[PDB]
Amino acid sequence: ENAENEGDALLQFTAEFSSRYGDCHPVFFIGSLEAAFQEAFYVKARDRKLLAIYLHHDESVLTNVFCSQMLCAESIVSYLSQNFITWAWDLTKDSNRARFLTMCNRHFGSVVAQTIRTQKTDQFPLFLIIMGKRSSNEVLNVIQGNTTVDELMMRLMAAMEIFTAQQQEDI
Repeated sequence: ENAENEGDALLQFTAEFSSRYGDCHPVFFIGSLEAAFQEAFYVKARDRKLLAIYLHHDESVLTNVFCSQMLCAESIVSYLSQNFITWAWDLTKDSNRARFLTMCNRHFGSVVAQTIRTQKTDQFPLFLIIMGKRSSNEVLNVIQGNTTVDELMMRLMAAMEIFTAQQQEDI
């Protein structure tokens, strides 16, 4: 379908963000969002993990601090990247803004995208967590952004223990 190169697009960002903020940062997966999913759910039953979309919005005043505030920790970045799948998407410009909405609209749903529209800008960054379902990808938790780095730890770790319990063996 009509789409633009993601991998490269992300690279340029990862490269800048590196210097802009600093070397210390969570390993950003280079490729197409599609993979960020398969490599999470469709991944080896052993390498099974969860995905976490990190929306980066300049307009937001937090996105700045939150970066060196929460995305500054080594345990969070290392764990979020190792345990979970770290993925960033620059939706600053409208062009990108809509794009994402369109993708999520289907991938996730209409009730999901709409929410993003209501979610103010300050709230950002918006950290979402997906469990993954053959039928369709659905989120389990949606953090505004003014949360505490600590909350992220439990929020992430929990999503893991919860998932295992959610899924079944028969079905």
